[PDB]
Amino acid sequence: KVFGRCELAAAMKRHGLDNYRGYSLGNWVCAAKFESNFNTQATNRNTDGSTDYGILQINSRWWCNDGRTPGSRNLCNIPCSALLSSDITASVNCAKKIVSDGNGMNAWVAWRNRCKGTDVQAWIRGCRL
Ligand SMILES: [Cl-]
Ligand SMILES: [Cl-]
Ligand SMILES: [Cl-]
Ligand SMILES: [Cl-]
Ligand SMILES: [Cl-]
Ligand SMILES: [Cl-]
Ligand SMILES: [Cl-]
Ligand code: NA
Repeated sequence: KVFGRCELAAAMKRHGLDNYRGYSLGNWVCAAKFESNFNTQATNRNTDGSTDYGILQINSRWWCNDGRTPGSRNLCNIPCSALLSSDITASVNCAKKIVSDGNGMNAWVAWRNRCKGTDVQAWIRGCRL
């Protein structure tokens, strides 16, 4: 599924991400824009053989099981395929564990490089939330 901007903001609020760990909804929408372009089915292979999955590009090195990332963990206790669903529940639940892990949203390098410090409220501007 490819979300629209306000459609995703709404879905993220419905699943409890707005102001989770103090990160406003525009932070989460901005991270999703630059990680996946709002596409739930996005996959990207990393140099090290891990893969990033879904709207928030969650990495198989730590968070999900894809059966092909040697020496990796599955701390969200989910198959990485669950992170590709039209329903963002699995991605949100897992993202809550990642953002609680100690470095906040810096875990998302695209959020650090493209969203952190910017006017992230623009991402929810005009949305009926
Ligand atoms: Cl957009
Ligand atoms: Cl915001
Ligand atoms: Cl594996
Ligand atoms: Cl594990
Ligand atoms: Cl699995
Ligand atoms: Cl959803
Ligand atoms: Cl923080
Ligand atoms: Na893994």
